[PDB]
Amino acid sequence: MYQTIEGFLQSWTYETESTQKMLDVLTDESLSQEIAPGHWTLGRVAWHIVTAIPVILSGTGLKFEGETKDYPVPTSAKTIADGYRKVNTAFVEALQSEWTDKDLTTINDFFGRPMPNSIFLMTLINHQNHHRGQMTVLMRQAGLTVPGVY
Ligand code: NI
Repeated sequence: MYQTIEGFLQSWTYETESTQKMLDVLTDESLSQEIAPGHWTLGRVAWHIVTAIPVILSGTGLKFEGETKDYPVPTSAKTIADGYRKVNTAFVEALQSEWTDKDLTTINDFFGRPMPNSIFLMTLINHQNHHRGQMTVLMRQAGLTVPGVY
């Protein structure tokens, strides 16, 4: 759980700052970097993170602007990094406008299962962190300098 909105934003601020720093280092060339033959590229991993914000939060009913389709993938790393900045801002703006601490207990539907809003939010962070973990290997393999996390 998360008892409070500000408590979540202290966690969320570290996560977003860290993710944005990595996105900011990506080059257009690096986006083609692959996990393996026949597998996802770095560009797709990165756009999946961006699009995951509105997708994971959709069932909470908290409404804000943001692309939700992770295909096709942008070809410019500036679109991806800026996309993340944009949608994070719209998200955090909507949370601060519409929710107070009690809203974290409201039960909503997460793709079929009912869960409190706080679990949506826990899920957002965990998902993003898994995929950022992936990005770090691929960034290294693309010859980029990875800023640290944890
Ligand atoms: Ni995923």
